[PDB]
Amino acid sequence: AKSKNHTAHNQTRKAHRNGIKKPKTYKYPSLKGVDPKFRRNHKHALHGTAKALAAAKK
Amino acid sequence: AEQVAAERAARKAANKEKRAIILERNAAYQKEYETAERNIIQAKRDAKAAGSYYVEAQHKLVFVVRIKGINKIPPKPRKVLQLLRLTRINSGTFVKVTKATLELLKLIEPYVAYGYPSYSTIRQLVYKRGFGKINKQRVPLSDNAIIEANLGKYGILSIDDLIHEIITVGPHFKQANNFLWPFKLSNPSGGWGVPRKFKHFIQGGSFGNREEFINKLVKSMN
Amino acid sequence: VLKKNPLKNKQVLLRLNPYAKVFAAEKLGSKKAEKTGTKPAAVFTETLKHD
Amino acid sequence: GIDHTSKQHKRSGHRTAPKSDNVYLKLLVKLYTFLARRTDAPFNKVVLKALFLSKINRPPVSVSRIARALKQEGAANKTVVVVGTVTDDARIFEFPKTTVAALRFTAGARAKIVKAGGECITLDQLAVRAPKGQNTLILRGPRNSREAVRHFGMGPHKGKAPRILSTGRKFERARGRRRSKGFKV
Amino acid sequence: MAHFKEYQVIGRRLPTESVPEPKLFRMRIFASNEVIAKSRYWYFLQKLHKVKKASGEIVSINQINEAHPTKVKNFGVWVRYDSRSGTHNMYKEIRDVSRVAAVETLYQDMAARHRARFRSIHILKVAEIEKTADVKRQYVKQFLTKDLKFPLPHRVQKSTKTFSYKRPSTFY
Amino acid sequence: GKSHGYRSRTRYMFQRDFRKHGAVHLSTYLKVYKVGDIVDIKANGSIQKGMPHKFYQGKTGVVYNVTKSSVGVIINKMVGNRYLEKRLNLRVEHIKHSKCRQEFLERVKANAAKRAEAKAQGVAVQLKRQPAQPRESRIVSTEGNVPQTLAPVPYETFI
Amino acid sequence: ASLPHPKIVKKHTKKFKRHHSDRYHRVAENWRKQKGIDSVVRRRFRGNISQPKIGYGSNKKTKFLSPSGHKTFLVANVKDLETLTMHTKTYAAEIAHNISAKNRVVILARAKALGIKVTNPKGRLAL
RNA sequence: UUUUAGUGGGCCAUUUUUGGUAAGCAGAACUGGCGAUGCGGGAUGAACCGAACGUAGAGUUAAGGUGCCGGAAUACACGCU
RNA sequence: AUGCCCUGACGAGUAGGCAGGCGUGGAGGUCAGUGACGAAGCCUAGACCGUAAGGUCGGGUCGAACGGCCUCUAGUGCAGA
Ligand SMILES: [Mg+2]
Ligand SMILES: [Mg+2]
Ligand SMILES: [Mg+2]
Ligand SMILES: [Mg+2]
Ligand SMILES: [Mg+2]
Ligand SMILES: [Mg+2]
Ligand SMILES: [Mg+2]
Ligand SMILES: [Mg+2]
Ligand SMILES: [Mg+2]
Ligand SMILES: [Mg+2]
Ligand SMILES: [Mg+2]
Ligand SMILES: [Mg+2]
Ligand SMILES: [Mg+2]
Ligand SMILES: [Mg+2]
Ligand SMILES: [Mg+2]
Ligand SMILES: [Mg+2]
Ligand SMILES: [Mg+2]
Ligand SMILES: [Mg+2]
Ligand SMILES: [Mg+2]
Ligand SMILES: [Mg+2]
Ligand SMILES: [Mg+2]
Ligand SMILES: [Mg+2]
Ligand SMILES: [Mg+2]
Ligand SMILES: [Mg+2]
Ligand SMILES: [Mg+2]
Ligand SMILES: [Mg+2]
Ligand SMILES: [Mg+2]
Ligand SMILES: [Mg+2]
Repeated sequence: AKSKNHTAHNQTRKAHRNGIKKPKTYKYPSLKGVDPKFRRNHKHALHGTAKALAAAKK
Repeated sequence: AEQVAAERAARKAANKEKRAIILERNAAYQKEYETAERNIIQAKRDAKAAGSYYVEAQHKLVFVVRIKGINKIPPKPRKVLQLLRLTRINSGTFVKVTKATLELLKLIEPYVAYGYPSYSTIRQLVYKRGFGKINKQRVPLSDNAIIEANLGKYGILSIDDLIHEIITVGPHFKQANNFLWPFKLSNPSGGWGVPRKFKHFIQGGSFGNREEFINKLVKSMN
Repeated sequence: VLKKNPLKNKQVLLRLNPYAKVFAAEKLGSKKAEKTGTKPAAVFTETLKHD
Repeated sequence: GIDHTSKQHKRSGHRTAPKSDNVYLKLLVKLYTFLARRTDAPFNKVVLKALFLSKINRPPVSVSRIARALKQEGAANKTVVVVGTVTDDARIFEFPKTTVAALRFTAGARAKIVKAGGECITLDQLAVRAPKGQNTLILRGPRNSREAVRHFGMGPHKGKAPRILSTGRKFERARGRRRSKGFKV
Repeated sequence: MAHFKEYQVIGRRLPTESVPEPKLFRMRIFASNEVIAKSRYWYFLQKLHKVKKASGEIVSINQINEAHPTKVKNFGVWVRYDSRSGTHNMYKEIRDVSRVAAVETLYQDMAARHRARFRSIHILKVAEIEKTADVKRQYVKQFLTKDLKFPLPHRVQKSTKTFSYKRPSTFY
Repeated sequence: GKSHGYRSRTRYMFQRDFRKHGAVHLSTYLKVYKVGDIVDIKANGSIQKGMPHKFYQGKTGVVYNVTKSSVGVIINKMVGNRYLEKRLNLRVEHIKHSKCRQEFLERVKANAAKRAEAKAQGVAVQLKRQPAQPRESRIVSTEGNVPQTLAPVPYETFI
Repeated sequence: ASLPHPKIVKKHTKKFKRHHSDRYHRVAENWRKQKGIDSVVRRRFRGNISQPKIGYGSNKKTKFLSPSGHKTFLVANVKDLETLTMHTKTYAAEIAHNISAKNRVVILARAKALGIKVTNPKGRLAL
């Protein structure tokens, strides 16, 4: 049969019945997507920071 | 030896200085409302004598009554009315006039009657229709002790303190105005005037700004 | 249990606002104003009655 | 009519009583409802809520989890409180003398506590000897280590353990799991 | 519009740092209340000047009364209005004891005779015709003859009773 | 049939801003982007590599990754009933700093500075911004400025 | 008699009869909610019957009370009557429908001896 | 966070629209409705106006009206026909 | 003490979800339950309780069994096919 193809009528009512959320950011994002050279050094630049912190407290 | 009577002597003492504080602060407000209106009246007389035109201070407070019901409202004025706590017809709220609120009023203009409330209408609305939001729970004001329990940290201790923070837009206007649960007004007692409400007041309806004629309308709704 | 209206019921008008007694005493709501004799400028009334 | 901004007649979404018809657990709820009402210590409000919790919301706390919380700095003499079941652990070979207040102790975890000179205490004995939660330490077991949480949020590029009955070759290690057979997840 | 009131409105076009003391425009406005008169102020100055209410300022609104409200005046009212198919200028003469009560008649007359609403009409000018024989219209020149008197035939008396007993008369 | 390609409907958007065709001026390549900087995405049509999709033209986001010629920018994209984090690899010639964040950061330095002489004396310096408050009293003089305007004008066709 | 009580207000004394129970014999007057999609009863068209809803519920002070001010308690024998010795101002005995005529004599004698209002002291009396 | 029902035929109105001479036409966009909804008004009507609904009492209104049906001025005023 | 009480707000609704209840046949317990001085059924513009599902009582007919409550169970509720 002939049918109504497409409409976006009533689509923003459903989009706001459950209240659109911004994506809930965090401190310390994932290092996926970073330049792998920078992440590789950052493993060591934070390992040695912990060694210089844990030995200095004890 | 449960020792009530010394505590009742202390409580009835402490109520007496508290009413003494309220009585002198109401006398302080009563003199300052009187000199303020006398100064504005004399300033106009002085400017007319000195060939000039006294231009009044622009109004810092409006009182917004929602005059339209619930159905068929577009999404943008619907959200502004909720943020002004006008969630049903004939609800009222005082609104401090800034540019951020002068543009809220222009969005909801065909749903509200607003205008500039006088001391008398502020006094009568808070006396007759004044309620507090206390554990949200809508408490009628009815006693000065339940204002000081909730607004004493801003130095508001009586009902006439609360009117004073509304008419003179004080530094704690926001806390005093959001304390007041929105005024649940009746329909106006001599009707509206105006055979059709939902045109502008300028063209002969009710909505929008009726600058000082809000006092006739709200006292009819009170 | 029952909200009584100040602006009726003088007892609740005095429970709130102890100055309500003093306002009614000195009558304070029908108080006179001093009679000052300011007159407007000539340019004010001429501009008022201008065509 | 009212331009409502919120769903009318909404329940809280929180248990206010246990679903269990355990007669003695209602007595403990009765004991701690009184305490949370009348003491103003926050321990009794947390404990009374945790009495309401369901069986997966009360995971067991091992005795090796009890012992590891007593390795905390200055917490050796606190009273461990588990609103739930305390289970054994033979993976730990030394257990400290301590006071543990739980609902239930398994017959091995009662053995490993009283052999080290400890005491296994019911929560009504805890409220007698610590009505404000004085010097107590609440321990909670791991909720998300359950075998059912693994299948939650199973989707593309999620790594979340498909709901399956059969394990090994021929069972979901093919098209959709390797770049050779079709595509990868 | 129970009775129109004449106002003077004075507006300014807000002072800038380049221009302090701007030039103070004044209109004479026939309106019901001051809300409409200020609205009629900005509507008319927006046809004359680069100013609007968002960039302007009302510095005085004063109600102008009629100086001699108990003297019969011949007025000449200049009016521009929009019809259904164009804009027309118009001159009409109203004999009345007030300016604001001639403007009542004019808004009544233009609605009755030209179907022109309040929103269609601009009052160009009300002036009192000072001297007789400068009165142009004949419908008002009627009432300016020496020793004018007229009867009122066919008097119909209102009744408060639904029934009469007399078969009444219309003498007067 | 229907066409839904990558640069579809981008006829005027990727265009080159009349009398400013040609090479990219060198201040674009000398700008310095750090992680956390807030950047406006505007595609330069004369550079076809590293070019953002048409959805992101005019969007503003935060730098998260820095490579040789490209910043990694995070944009929030409304997808259905929620926003999803979009991570874009754009070369630095489609990218400029958001001038609002330079205006913010000076106000942070200003509010730090204004609170310093609030600590010398006179606490609660009232450093929050306020909207356009209503005007105060005026007294408008008339000396040399007597109020005058005439009436509305009549109807003339003036062709 | 009974305790003091407020005036008993019923809010709807009329029976809630089923739609079209007056019209077909197969439809009983026992209330059934019209679940039809077209139903002018269900859609609350003006002119139609009232439907039971919780706003009609009785005030809880006077709920379950007879007009005599008592809650009816159904009593089978003398022992069941004697659970009402202390509550003679709140409860009235109703002798059950299946009690013998000779057993109804013995119940009414004790309820007179105890001061209990029996709301049906006339079933199976030879008069 | 888990789990699950129904739905996946739509239709109308304002505004901006494509096609069509036009359509109670075929297709889009945004919103508000109807479907799923009674109540007061438009005589009558899914969609318009007003307003959304526990059971009652009192007051005041909306939109619409106030010769009579029909509650409410054969009101007041200026004209026009 | 899923009681007693104080306070505030709210109440539209198809498909649909859930909760609290009403009723039926049979089962475990109990009321040392009712019953040939009349069980059950049935009729009753007689009465009472419950918003309701329903429950209760009186009268007439009748003649052998049948209820309340705490639970278990299902071939468990009809206006339509
Ligand atoms: Mg479809
Ligand atoms: Mg009246
Ligand atoms: Mg294309
Ligand atoms: Mg009834
Ligand atoms: Mg009924
Ligand atoms: Mg039935
Ligand atoms: Mg239908
Ligand atoms: Mg489908
Ligand atoms: Mg279908
Ligand atoms: Mg076309
Ligand atoms: Mg329907
Ligand atoms: Mg209507
Ligand atoms: Mg209708
Ligand atoms: Mg019609
Ligand atoms: Mg009609
Ligand atoms: Mg009542
Ligand atoms: Mg009539
Ligand atoms: Mg409902
Ligand atoms: Mg129920
Ligand atoms: Mg059974
Ligand atoms: Mg027997
Ligand atoms: Mg029988
Ligand atoms: Mg019958
Ligand atoms: Mg037989
Ligand atoms: Mg069956
Ligand atoms: Mg049925
Ligand atoms: Mg049948
Ligand atoms: Mg059916």
